[PDB]
Amino acid sequence: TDMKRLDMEIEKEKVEYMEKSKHLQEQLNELKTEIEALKLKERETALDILHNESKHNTIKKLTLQSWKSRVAFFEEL
Amino acid sequence: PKTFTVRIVTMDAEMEFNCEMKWKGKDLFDLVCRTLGLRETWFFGLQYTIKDTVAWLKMDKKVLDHDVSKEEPVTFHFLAKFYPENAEEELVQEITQHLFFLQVKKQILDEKIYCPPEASVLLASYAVQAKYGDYDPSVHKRGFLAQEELLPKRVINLYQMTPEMWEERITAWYAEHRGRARDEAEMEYLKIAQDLEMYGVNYFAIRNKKGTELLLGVDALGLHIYDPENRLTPKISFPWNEIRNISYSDKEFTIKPLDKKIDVFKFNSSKLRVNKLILQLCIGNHDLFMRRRKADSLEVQQ
Repeated sequence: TDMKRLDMEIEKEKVEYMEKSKHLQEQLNELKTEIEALKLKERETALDILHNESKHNTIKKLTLQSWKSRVAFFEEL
Repeated sequence: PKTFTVRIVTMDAEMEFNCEMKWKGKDLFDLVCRTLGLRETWFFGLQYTIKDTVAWLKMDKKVLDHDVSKEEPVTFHFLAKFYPENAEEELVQEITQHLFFLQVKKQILDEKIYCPPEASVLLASYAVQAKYGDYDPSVHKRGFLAQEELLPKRVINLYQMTPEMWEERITAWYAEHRGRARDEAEMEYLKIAQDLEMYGVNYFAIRNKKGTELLLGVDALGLHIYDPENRLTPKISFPWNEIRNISYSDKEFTIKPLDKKIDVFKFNSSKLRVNKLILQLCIGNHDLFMRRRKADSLEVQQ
């Protein structure tokens, strides 16, 4: 009873997160495009250009590589 | 006995204390935190500058035993030293949240943390809501943000936008935050900032055995290795969970895995004072991380 109630509370919270988040990503994208024509491409930084390529998402993908191979990779760099 | 004057600079303020000659870093630290009404002390530190680097007051050690310059007033910056994994879950007190907010915003405006132009606008709009409260066209009229520092310089000169155009963009988002409380605004700010790739990352120049130049990133998640041409995305990550031990001698670090049979991870760095920093931050963040995994309470490092 209370457990089904908690699950629903949890789903509510989740929905709100995803909804606020989607809206935000959408506005960020709209704004970026809306001001692009005013951009001085000559002043673009490498960080900016390297950016046009979440932090947590990329981490999990690096975290999966085994310790042995990362070490071996590190020493080969 | 005998005191010497210490100047403590916070994100907000400058104040002075009379520090006892016998005091350890923990004494002065606890005195400052109590003065601020801060209980979540584990995140913070007292930072000074020596030569090429910054240094953090060690808790166990007498303040005057530090390589800090003894010319009065001995000056420290009271600053966040360790960043939470998730600010919304871990920053319980208003004062803690507020101090991270000011600091992180300063890192955005100072360009310590890379931030795309569209994001820098969103952040500004939350900072504005935090400072001015709800938007009201009756009151916040054309030019009301004139004397404000809102966007990083890099964003500003990327575009042929005028101050009024930028103010227009910021205000437009500002109006959407209506009814957001000020502490809510600052936490929203921190929530979007913490997802930036450079957020909460301590960068250091290091080398591998071969001697190639690399960047080490020390953060709440682990140790990350970057191509020096790219601070945004590491080539490698050793998360704290895979790490058993961190040791140092003679300009070399040894990172030990959990499996004693696995080869260790080593890097080298020749700047001794910088190495102190690397060692402090590795041990500290590793400890806080392990406390989080065990759902134990956090604890003051050093």
